[PDB]
Amino acid sequence: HMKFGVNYTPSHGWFHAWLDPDWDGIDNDLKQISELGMDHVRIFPIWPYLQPNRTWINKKGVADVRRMVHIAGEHGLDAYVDVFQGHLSSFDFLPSWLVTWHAGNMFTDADAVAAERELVKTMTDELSKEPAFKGLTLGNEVNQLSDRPHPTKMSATDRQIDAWLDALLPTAAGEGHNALYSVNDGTWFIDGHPFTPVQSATKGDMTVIHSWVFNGIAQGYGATSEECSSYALYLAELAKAFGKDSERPVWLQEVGAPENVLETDYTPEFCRKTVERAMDCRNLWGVTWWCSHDVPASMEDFPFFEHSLGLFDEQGQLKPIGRTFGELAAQYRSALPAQPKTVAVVIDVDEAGNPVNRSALGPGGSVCDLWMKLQVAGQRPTIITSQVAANQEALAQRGILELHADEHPYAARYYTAVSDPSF
Amino acid sequence: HMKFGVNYTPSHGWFHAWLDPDWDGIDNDLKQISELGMDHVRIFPIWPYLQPNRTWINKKGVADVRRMVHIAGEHGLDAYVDVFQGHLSSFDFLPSWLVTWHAGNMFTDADAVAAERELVKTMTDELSKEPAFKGLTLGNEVNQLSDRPHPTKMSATDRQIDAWLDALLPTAAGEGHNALYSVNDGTWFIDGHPFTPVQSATKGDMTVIHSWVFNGIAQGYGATSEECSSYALYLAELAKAFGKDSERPVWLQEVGAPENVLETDYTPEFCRKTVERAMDCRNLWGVTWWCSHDVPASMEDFPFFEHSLGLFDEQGQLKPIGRTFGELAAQYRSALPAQPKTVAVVIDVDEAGNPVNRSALGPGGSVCDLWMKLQVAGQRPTIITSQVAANQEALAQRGILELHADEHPYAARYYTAVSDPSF
Ligand SMILES: CC(=O)N[C@@H]1[C@@H](O)[C@H](O)[C@@H](CO)O[C@H]1O
Ligand SMILES: CC(=O)N[C@@H]1[C@@H](O)[C@H](O)[C@@H](CO)O[C@H]1O
Repeated sequence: HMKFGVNYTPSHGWFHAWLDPDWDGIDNDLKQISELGMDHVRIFPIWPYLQPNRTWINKKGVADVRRMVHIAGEHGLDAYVDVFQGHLSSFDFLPSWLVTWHAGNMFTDADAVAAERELVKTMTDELSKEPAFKGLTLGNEVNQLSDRPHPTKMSATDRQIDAWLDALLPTAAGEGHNALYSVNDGTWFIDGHPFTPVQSATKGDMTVIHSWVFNGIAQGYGATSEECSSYALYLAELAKAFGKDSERPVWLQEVGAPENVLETDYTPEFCRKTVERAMDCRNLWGVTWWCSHDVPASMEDFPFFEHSLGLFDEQGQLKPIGRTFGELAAQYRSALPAQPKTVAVVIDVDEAGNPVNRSALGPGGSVCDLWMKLQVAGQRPTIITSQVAANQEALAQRGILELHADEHPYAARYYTAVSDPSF
Repeated sequence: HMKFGVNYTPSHGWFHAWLDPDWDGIDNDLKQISELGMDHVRIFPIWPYLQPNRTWINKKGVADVRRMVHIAGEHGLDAYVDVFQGHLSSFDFLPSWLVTWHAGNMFTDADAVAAERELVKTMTDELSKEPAFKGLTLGNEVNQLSDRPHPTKMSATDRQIDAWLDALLPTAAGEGHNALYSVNDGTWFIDGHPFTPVQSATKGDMTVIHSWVFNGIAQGYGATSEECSSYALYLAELAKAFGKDSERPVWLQEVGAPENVLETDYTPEFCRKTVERAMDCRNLWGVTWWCSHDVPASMEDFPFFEHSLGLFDEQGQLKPIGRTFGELAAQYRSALPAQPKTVAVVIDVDEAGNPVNRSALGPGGSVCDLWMKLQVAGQRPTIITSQVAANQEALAQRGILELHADEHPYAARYYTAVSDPSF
């Protein structure tokens, strides 16, 4: 069982729909998604609408989110909910009790962390009453608020982020759903970044990744290149290598076909090739495409390509990429899991299990180049850490037979941690 | 006719009521206010709820502001509406298209000023449909964002603020209502500040002031002192000193009895003394107390005294200060205007009419001290600029007979531009 779903962008209003929900349109949105053969949706409430003061939660807003989940279920979809937005498509929505005169750190100020826990437990309790509610992700790429190049960064060490995760994630746990968090790919490509690969592959229930080829992959290897279409698979192999549990699932929680680096006509093939190659990771649990519906052209200041990331267009009509993704779901949702891999790329790690050189793993880095060279060569390479490579019974338990080390490392030549040159 | 009203703080939910309005309790709120003898309310929508995207306005939010205006009208109240909140009681509510990765200047970016005009036009066209709609203020203390000590300031020259006010106020105009803006007292007391005394007494329909004795007046002069009780009179006399039109109305649009500097059982006396001296200003058009209802105790991070600024308690019960203000309205709403004033303090002004030394105007500066000495000695001083003072024709026209200049000037020894030490 391989899951196929979409990140749900309301067709009428986007995430501004929460201010005045058109429930007939939301219902129609999810009926279309379900008829495409999807089995789940990811849902994005707005934090400052849920919690506009630190000690006052908007109860109509919480019931709004529950209703969206319920309508989803009515159409046979599972629903996954992100809480701390927070960051969406280059916009930050932040509570006024955390900015300007009330500027604070959502990761390190105990007051904030206490209000965050209260909102998550409120969300979790009320949503668990819905059967369609299948998981809680703490927020969307919450790590982007924690380091450069964020212009109003809320700094923290990796040990403080450790405690932040340990404080929030139990509050989201519960019978019948997953507890998760999500990060952008700075977690693996940026040295000194306080969100770390070990956290991503040990805390919460699955290893969660977002695959975006506008981060240098497409510009550096080539939009139509095989490296470019192999990249979601590389991110999945990379992210799972840093867990103690070799079988921990990976959620390809975001993948899209960004038209600032791909040409429009190529996005259906990019979709088919990217998803086909991604399923060659036996740890892959699900694929969630970004996104269900185009962003209304009447809303400005988005980087232009965000308006056309939908599987459905501005009129709500199914696009070629949507037909492709729906055909993928019908072809692979019952496929057997990929065969194990016997060739491995070895990444050196500190005592804690985190990469000694994170810059080498990004687009155009020595590790990424090495994995791609083997992948294009047909070797089906997997990825392990130096702690595993040193242990012969650990190697034999995984069936590894051929090791490739990064002998002459260099930093990622292609990487850029920002979605549009304007930031 | 002297107008008596309140800044309306919804008893249930404060301005988070917009996210989930209890319309019955809002009707009860405005019924109380009407029964107390008030003839108008001032109301505060939230900017990022009205305009979450630069080119996308939330029609339901606009409709709810209309519904609020309409409900005030049902109880014989006139309704004045601020648009750009913006700033409310130490919190900033800012659109996500002006912050972090979309950090902009709301005074100088043509795109932002165009979106601002479109919101004003929309609000004006729609609220104009209610007869109870009598005036539009661009926003509450919009100057606070333009200069130190704001941690994320959108800076500007006074010329650009001329341009900003001029680009916005025509759009707010219309038969049957006023067009205004509002500032905090830094406009008169901070040197270099780009919102100026000349703007305040020339642009829009009346000179708008907010009178808060926690700015140093109470601490420096004494909470119970003749000085402190006379401060709102000082601010009305001072603000109109800088206009071309000696008859231009002054609206005392905010005055509260802050319990961080006043004793609780003193606030009714302070209210009586403040209003009785305020109406000694011929130009005074109305007195709008801050505020109607207590800030719910369950909401945190307010400066503590802000919680008890209501005329009614949280449970909706009239407080002693409220009883007092209601009788002040009965007492004065029909009184003959104040007698003219023959004794004047002269302020030296530059070529355009703004004060050469603004720091001398604040609590405990030389000009404030000089005006207070004459006010306390029973000499009822008014205030003029050096340009009027050097013109025997202008002086005769005002009927001024005796002039008092600032011989040895000095900066305001008491002034603090924030409402809580924590800022
Ligand atoms: C300000 C900015 O660039 N934000 C983008 C965000 O929109 C996107 O979701 C993410 C991809 O994982 O990359 C970030 O850099
Ligand atoms: C940061 C801060 O304290 N801002 C306050 C504001 O809340 C208040 O409305 C105003 C009164 O004039 O005084 C400002 O200094």
